[PDB]
Amino acid sequence: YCLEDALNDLFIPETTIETILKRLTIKKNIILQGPPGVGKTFVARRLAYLLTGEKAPQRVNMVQFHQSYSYEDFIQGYRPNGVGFRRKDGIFYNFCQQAKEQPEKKYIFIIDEINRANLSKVFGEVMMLMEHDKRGENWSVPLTYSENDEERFYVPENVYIIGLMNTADRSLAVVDYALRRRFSFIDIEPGFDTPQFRNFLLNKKAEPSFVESLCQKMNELNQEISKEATILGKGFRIGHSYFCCGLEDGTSPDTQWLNEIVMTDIAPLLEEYFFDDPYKQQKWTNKLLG
Amino acid sequence: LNDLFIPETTIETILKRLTIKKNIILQGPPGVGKTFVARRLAYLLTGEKAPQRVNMVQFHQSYSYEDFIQGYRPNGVGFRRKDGIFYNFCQQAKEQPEKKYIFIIDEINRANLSKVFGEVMMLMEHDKRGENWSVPLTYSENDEERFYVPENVYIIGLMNTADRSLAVVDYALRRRFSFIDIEPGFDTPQFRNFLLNKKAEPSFVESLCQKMNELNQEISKEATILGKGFRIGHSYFCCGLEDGTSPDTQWLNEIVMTDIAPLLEEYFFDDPYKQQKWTNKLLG
Amino acid sequence: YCLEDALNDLFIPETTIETILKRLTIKKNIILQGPPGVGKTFVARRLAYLLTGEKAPQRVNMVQFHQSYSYEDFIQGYRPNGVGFRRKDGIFYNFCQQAKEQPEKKYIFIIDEINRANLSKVFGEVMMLMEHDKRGENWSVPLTYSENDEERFYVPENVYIIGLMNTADRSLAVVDYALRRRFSFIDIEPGFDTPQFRNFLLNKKAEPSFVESLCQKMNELNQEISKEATILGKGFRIGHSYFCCGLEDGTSPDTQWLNEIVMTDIAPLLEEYFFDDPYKQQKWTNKLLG
Amino acid sequence: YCLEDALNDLFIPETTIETILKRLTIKKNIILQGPPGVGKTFVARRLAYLLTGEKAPQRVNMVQFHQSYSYEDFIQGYRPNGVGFRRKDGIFYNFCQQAKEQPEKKYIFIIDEINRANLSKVFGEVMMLMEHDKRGENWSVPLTYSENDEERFYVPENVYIIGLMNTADRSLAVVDYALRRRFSFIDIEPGFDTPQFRNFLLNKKAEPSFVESLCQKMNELNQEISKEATILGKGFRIGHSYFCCGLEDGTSPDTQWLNEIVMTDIAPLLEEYFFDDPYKQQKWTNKLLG
Amino acid sequence: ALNDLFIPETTIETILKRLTIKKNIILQGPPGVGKTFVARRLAYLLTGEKAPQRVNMVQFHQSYSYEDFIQGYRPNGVGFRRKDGIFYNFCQQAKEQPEKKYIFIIDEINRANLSKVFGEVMMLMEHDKRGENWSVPLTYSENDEERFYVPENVYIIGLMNTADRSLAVVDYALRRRFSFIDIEPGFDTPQFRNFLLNKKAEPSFVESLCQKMNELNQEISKEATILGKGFRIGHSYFCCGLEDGTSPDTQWLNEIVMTDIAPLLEEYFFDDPYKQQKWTNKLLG
Amino acid sequence: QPVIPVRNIYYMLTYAWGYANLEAIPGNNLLDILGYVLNKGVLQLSRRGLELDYNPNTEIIPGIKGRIEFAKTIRGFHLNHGKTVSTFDMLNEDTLANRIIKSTLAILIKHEKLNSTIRDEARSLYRKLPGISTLHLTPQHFSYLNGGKNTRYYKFVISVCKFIVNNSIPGQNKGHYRFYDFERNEKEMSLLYQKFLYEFCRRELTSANTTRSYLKWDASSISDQSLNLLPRMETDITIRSSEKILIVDAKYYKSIFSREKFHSQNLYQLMNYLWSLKPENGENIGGLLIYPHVDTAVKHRYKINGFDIGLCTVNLGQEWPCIHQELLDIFDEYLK
Ligand SMILES: Nc1nc2c(ncn2[C@@H]2O[C@H](COP(=O)(O)OP(=O)(O)NP(=O)(O)O)[C@@H](O)[C@H]2O)c(=O)[nH]1
Ligand SMILES: Nc1nc2c(ncn2[C@@H]2O[C@H](COP(=O)(O)OP(=O)(O)NP(=O)(O)O)[C@@H](O)[C@H]2O)c(=O)[nH]1
Ligand SMILES: Nc1nc2c(ncn2[C@@H]2O[C@H](COP(=O)(O)OP(=O)(O)NP(=O)(O)O)[C@@H](O)[C@H]2O)c(=O)[nH]1
Ligand SMILES: Nc1nc2c(ncn2[C@@H]2O[C@H](COP(=O)(O)OP(=O)(O)O)[C@@H](O)[C@H]2O)c(=O)[nH]1
Ligand SMILES: Nc1nc2c(ncn2[C@@H]2O[C@H](COP(=O)(O)OP(=O)(O)O)[C@@H](O)[C@H]2O)c(=O)[nH]1
Ligand SMILES: [Mg+2]
Ligand SMILES: [Mg+2]
Ligand SMILES: [Mg+2]
Repeated sequence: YCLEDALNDLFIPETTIETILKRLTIKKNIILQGPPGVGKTFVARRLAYLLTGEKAPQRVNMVQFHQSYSYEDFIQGYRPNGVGFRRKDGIFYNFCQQAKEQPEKKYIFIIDEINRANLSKVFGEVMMLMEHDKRGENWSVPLTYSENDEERFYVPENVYIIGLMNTADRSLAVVDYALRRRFSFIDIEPGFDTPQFRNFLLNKKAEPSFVESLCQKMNELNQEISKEATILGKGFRIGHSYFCCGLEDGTSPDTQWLNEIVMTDIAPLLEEYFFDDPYKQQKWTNKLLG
Repeated sequence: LNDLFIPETTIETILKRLTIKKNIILQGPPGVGKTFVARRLAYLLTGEKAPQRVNMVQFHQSYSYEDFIQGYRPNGVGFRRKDGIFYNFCQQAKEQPEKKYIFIIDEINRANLSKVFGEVMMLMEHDKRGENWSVPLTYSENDEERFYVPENVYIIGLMNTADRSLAVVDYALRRRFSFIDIEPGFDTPQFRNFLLNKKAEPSFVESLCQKMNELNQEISKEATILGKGFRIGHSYFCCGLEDGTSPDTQWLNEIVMTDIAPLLEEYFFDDPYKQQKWTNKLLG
Repeated sequence: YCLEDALNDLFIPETTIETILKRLTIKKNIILQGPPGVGKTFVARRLAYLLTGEKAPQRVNMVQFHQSYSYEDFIQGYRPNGVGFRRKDGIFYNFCQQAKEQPEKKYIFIIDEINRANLSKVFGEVMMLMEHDKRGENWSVPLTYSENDEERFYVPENVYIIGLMNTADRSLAVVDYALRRRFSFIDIEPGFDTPQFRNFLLNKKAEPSFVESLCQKMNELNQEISKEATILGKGFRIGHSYFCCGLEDGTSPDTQWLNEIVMTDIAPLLEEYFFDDPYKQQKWTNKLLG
Repeated sequence: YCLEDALNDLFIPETTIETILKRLTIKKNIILQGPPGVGKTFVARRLAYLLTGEKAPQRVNMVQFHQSYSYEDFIQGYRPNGVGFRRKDGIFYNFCQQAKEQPEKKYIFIIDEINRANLSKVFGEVMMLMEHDKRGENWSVPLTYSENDEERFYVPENVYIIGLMNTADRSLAVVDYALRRRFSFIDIEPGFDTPQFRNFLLNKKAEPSFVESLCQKMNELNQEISKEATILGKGFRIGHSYFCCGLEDGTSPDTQWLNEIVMTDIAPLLEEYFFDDPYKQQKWTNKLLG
Repeated sequence: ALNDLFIPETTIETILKRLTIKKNIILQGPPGVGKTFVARRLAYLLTGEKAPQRVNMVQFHQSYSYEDFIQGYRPNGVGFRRKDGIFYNFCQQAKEQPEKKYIFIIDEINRANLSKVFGEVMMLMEHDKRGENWSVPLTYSENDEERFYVPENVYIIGLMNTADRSLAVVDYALRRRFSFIDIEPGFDTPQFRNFLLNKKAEPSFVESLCQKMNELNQEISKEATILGKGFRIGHSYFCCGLEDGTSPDTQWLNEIVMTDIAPLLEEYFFDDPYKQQKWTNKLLG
Repeated sequence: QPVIPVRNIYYMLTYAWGYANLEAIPGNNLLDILGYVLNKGVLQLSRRGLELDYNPNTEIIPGIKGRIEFAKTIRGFHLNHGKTVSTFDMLNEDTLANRIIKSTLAILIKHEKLNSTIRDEARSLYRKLPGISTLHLTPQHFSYLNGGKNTRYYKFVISVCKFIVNNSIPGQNKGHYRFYDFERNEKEMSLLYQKFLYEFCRRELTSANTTRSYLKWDASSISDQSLNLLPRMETDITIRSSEKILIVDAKYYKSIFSREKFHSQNLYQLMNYLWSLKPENGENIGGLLIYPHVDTAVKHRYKINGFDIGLCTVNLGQEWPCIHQELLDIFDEYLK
């Protein structure tokens, strides 16, 4: 794999990407936080091949957390084989064993929607081990279901973990500050006002005026949302994904196309953001259309 | 396309939105034919009236990821991993890639949709469908065996707008789902034509639409408490007249006490006079 | 092993380290409470070598409590065999058998994030027995899953227990005051003020002016944090672990490095910390850059 | 078993120990209800030898309750063999059986931390027999797991039950219904303002006025605890055993030794108590230091 | 049976118009309305053949679950076997006789969680989605060879009571699938007075007593919040004690005042002995 | 029986708890204001999302969920009838904090004297929270929540909920409730005012440093070092700045609201605080007495015993911003 392969279709600046790869080599654990629709899931599979430098999915594992996800499934626990119960080494436990075989090559474990599941319960023993300075046999730990103290589990040094956490829901947030220290948090923005996003549109037979008009609209729109941090922080603001997909047929992005998409998706979305003000909903809708 | 009481624009909108985006939520009050819309619509997209492709379920607060996708459940001998329907269903559509298989989701609002779907909450989006985006599930013993939604799958969810829950709002799922409202359609000729094609009186039909619309506008009057989402559907009128009993004010007045009155009670709770007024308004 | 080797790099005052030994040797169970990043995990492995007087891990055991540890895992529980269950002595019971094999040499059992789990549920019978007074054969007691033939389990005198309760999660704090009497709680400060912290940076090619500039700012922030008690208490104040790491290659500390720290880790932390007005965030973030 | 060995060292007034012996012969099911650090566990071991009048371990049994403790272990239950299930007589069942052989001799069962487990889930059916009036073979009952109704269990009149319950948690405002009817609660004072506690310090080369100064602070502070009911009732107040411990060397009491206790036990305990008003912590901490 | 029923004839006839079409129904009312006896006679009325075999009855509670109701695994001497529940057995029995209407009684329905018990089936019982088209594989039905569908003939009755103020607003699940009917106590009804006048009761004693209770039922419903229309007392107690062989009399009434109404009146108010004493004494005379 | 206009009172609570347009509501009385705060306040939480805390559940189910507890499993023999004892984490809004809101709303509706709109809207909201379980509230429940894991916003409404429950009295009927006559008693009004200033001064007087200071008597006693009999003396507030320190004692009196004799009994406490207090910095010593007045504000200065002391009043009922302006004008004079 190579760097330039990713950047061709990526709307995020390279400078942030350099910051991303810089920390991850150091901290070995990262979390990318932004609103939905900015390619967190998109980059994460790409970024892995960058860090390894080779397109190996064997070395990469990608999972999505949720409420009913637990230490027993993730790490270790007793589960039914059949008539007889057995201890089933979870996916993360097995992932490290593969990585142990190949210490040189980096192995990556990717957690989508991390903030949902109770991470404190899930990681558990891992919460201490995963830190960059504590990896290796020297900090070996026995697990809950380990037969004895001698059976011990150590995270390899090579492992890199990437977590994806939306900023739309304040209920589900990584409030456990001890857990926050392990992860280096990298905010991501929609990146409307970028050449790469614009070049993709112009590449898709788009008017230079209409594209630039659109960028002002969303950028100003997001700025209004970020202002009222009491109700809605910057994390809530709209992503670029609604505009990204759906143009595969070859339809040029005219104003008629824009008027359609806002009607179906953004309009009701705005209603919840501004429940009390119908005028404010009507104001911003009309601003895009006019 | 004949007995549907919704305008052709909405159904024409839906198929273009559905085929492209591949996920939709049809939200409206009870009695607007959400089931009949979805079930008819599914047969259009396949092009054949094949129900085996189509599967419908009705969510409820106690439904869980154990049932939907995967789960550990007992056989006679002991415990095993039992494939939930959607795991079972996508495999079925994966069997035949060309044809279009449909999954219908009723009473979606009740359950914590994130909790149920879990892993597939990412996978369902149209771009992220295929082996490349496959992931091992929670209960999969080995990482190598994975689950991926195929491109052929299309999903429809039917949502009641009249029972708002101030518990969990997810705007990320809203990114996956393209939302479509449905109006009751009293104004539509197609509902009126059916009544005129059931030997109804012309004035009685015109009087009927005015009666419900005046109430419907009142329901949407106070946006804070209630909205267009609460307003009454037409479907109560569809049933019970196929025996041969043509419409009459007596039959309507029965429905007023039979069906509408609890709804009024439910909606205009602790307000007898307004129910008494609006109930009596229809009878007059 | 001796104090001289351990305290070569450690940023803690000598006062606490000996004061720790004063309370521990009489009382034998302690908890060190501080925010994450103050070397709680770091010292604990080192302390084991002092009291034993030698660097041996065998007399030491290290574990972490993840809100799913149970008495079945800690002490006595039932595990599947091929077809049917058997009784398995847990790690702690296994640990005491080794420790009571020789009373002379001291044995340590270490519990990270001890505050999380419901300790009354895990320890059970031990909650009385851990205490210094009620040790030895005199206070032997029969366990829950003990055999009908009378066999009793007693904490040997040589055992010393250390707990590591982070001060971030207020909810996950010891409110079972009966248990809080078994332990002696030793507060650990962030560790900024000490010169022993300062020497570590200066030895790694750092200007004292830049060092003294940095430390002045942190205490003001922690003072700003220390003032509030509603949400952000005294304990939340920032640790020094962030600054410890990332300098091994030879990269000397500078505002570029500090700027990476401030934007990347601390700045997300601050907005979560305050989450009332951004103005408070921008001021203190900019102070560090200034 | 002479009283002078037993009762002289004790801090409690002779009024309460005698009263304890009265109800214990009468009712045989007794609960000592007080905060931690007043010797609840301490007295009960001595009292058992007092009533029997001799030092015999077999006639006296000790247990601590916790959530995992159950009927199946306590009384009777099935423990799996390699595959098959064998019935097993539990402790309390086995304990009384010894008392049957020697009916004259008094037998004692000691239950620490009783509130943690529901009495019904553990005792269950035997709560019928456990009552003081309905004892003896007349009220015999066949057990749940008995193979036939012929086999029966009756609580012999000779056994007396002692249960140690701590008023240290807010949940205990809803006391279990089972305890109130069948047990006789006794309140145990903290016992600072007592003659024998004072003389113990004086015997360990302590200034009398400083001790009297100390007691007024404890007596004054504990009064502040008692006045509140919402957060801290009378039952939460400090016990007298922090100061008892730690003098086995002969080290004289002083402000430094006091400060060791204050910083390491009582100060952080107060942080948990008086969270809402940090200054209220400051108010008392400085008061004690003086 | 029609004249034997004490409630208005209009209510009796109206229900069958609802049930035949809607196929799902719930009666919410005070205790002592003959709700159990009502449904049975109404169930026999719909079939017309007075067959108890067609009708099956179940009483819900919080523990009642999908395994009791539908299907589950039950222990053998060794191991365990799948054990058909009531409703699964019930419908398959009715499957043989399509023309024959079969009725199911779920008592104290509001106590249990409808979702927890039914599960999958909770949509299949709604009349719009019925029959083989809407077949679904069951939770423990490992194979896809056989699916569970309730045939059209099935009618579902739910017995709920409006007695308790502790009960909060009804579950949303119920409201969609059920038609809600309230049954009056029926004191005013002639059929109840002819059930006392046929037993040689004095018309004054009859009319006074009907007037006596009506004033009581009106006052208890006067409360807006704590005591609603549903609280007011039913008539079934008056049946109990007369047709065994003992004639009506004021002393017989006097026992019933002490028997049920006096403790019942205590339950509803549960605050004031004087107000209870006023009514309890007033009922006697 | 003249008292402060009620709308202004709510602002004083804001500073009291340390954290909107009140013109919109037409009901002058307090519960109309406070009920509208909660009824509108709940809506802000729901939009962002209510707190969801993972509560572990150990129950008997027909399958494996999370971690099986082997001990309880075999002891109940649930394996044979196809059941397991397993511990798992349902994610609910059933927290103690959220139950308080729903239980509180019942009390708000049950209050006998209330605006119709307020009672109507909440009953829907009461209906809108089906999963949560009603509770019978006591202060001990609020006491348990002093940990404050919840957000800063949650603590605001709960602080209001604490106020309402304590200031709720049963009225005409057994079921319904009646609001407390908070205004009439000075003591609760007084403790509010003292608390109102103490947290207020932290906000606005960023220039100065503000702390409550405990003081110890200059006395020595042959009898006791404790001096327990001597009164405990704790300042209401001290607002120290580099140039000048200042101690304030403020209280709410009904007689002073009357424009005759004057109630300055608290002044006896104030001087004695000055004497036992000795400043290490030795910049200056100043004193202030401030009381609530209704009609107008008057300021005086004194040179009493070598100390520079001010007695002043504030025209409550005027306007909230000018009152906010009024205090800053006030303290600046004496803080000098
Ligand atoms: N072609 C292209 N698509 C992009 C780019 N960035 C984002 N997208 C698209 O936006 C959609 C969502 O990506 P995703 O990472 O899941 O967004 P997200 O922020 O993670 N969403 P969520 O947080 O809700 O999971 C996909 O269609 C993705 O390909 C891009 O740079 N190029
Ligand atoms: N070299 C050196 N590193 C220190 C010192 N103190 C802390 N650190 C470093 O800071 C990092 C984390 O320390 P750690 O003990 O895990 O803190 P913790 O309190 O245990 N973490 P947590 O509270 O999250 O469990 C490690 O790199 C540790 O070595 C110190 O005095 N010297
Ligand atoms: N010498 C002496 N020691 C006492 C006396 N009272 C209590 N202690 C000491 O206090 C220490 C703990 O007593 P203990 O009974 O365990 O208190 P507890 O009620 O069991 N504690 P908890 O409630 O936490 O379980 C022991 O050293 C005990 O001997 C006393 O009167 N004399
Ligand atoms: N002919 C016709 N029937 C309709 C229409 N809408 C609903 N119905 C019928 O109304 C009955 C109930 O529909 P249902 O799905 O339960 O209502 P909903 O789920 O709340 O939308 C079915 O017979 C529907 O087919 C319609 O537009 N035209
Ligand atoms: N014969 C006859 N008995 C009735 C009638 N109505 C109620 N009953 C009797 O009243 C009793 C049932 O009352 P019910 O309310 O169902 O008892 P509950 O379920 O405990 O409330 C039985 O004795 C019924 O036969 C009726 O109309 N005719
Ligand atoms: Mg995404
Ligand atoms: Mg640590
Ligand atoms: Mg004890």
